[PDB]
Amino acid sequence: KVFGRCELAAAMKRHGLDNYRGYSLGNWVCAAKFESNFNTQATNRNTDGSTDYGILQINSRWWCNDGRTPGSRNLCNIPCSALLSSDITASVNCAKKIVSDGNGMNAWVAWRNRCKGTDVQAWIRGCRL
Ligand SMILES: [Cl-]
Ligand SMILES: [Cl-]
Ligand SMILES: [Cl-]
Ligand SMILES: [Cl-]
Ligand SMILES: [Cl-]
Ligand SMILES: [Cl-]
Ligand SMILES: [Cl-]
Ligand code: NA
Repeated sequence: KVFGRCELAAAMKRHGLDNYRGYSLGNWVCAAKFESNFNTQATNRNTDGSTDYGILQINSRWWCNDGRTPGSRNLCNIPCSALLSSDITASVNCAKKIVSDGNGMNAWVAWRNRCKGTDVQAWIRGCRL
């Protein structure tokens, strides 16, 4: 599924991400824009053989099981395929564990490089939330 901007903001609020760990909804929408372009089915292979999955590009090195990332963990206790669903529940639940892990949203390098410090409220501007 490819979300629209306000459609995703709404879905993220419905699943409890707005102001989770103090990160406003525009932070989460901005991270999703630059990680996946709002596409739930996005996959990207990393140099090290891990893969990033879904709207928030969650990495198989730590968070999900894809059966092909040697020496990796599955701390969200989910198959990485669950992170590709039209329903963002699995991605949100897992993202809550990642953002609680100690470095906040810096875990998302695209959020650090493209969203952190910017006017992230623009991402929810005009949305009926
Ligand atoms: Cl957009
Ligand atoms: Cl915001
Ligand atoms: Cl594996
Ligand atoms: Cl594990
Ligand atoms: Cl699995
Ligand atoms: Cl959803
Ligand atoms: Cl923080
Ligand atoms: Na893994």
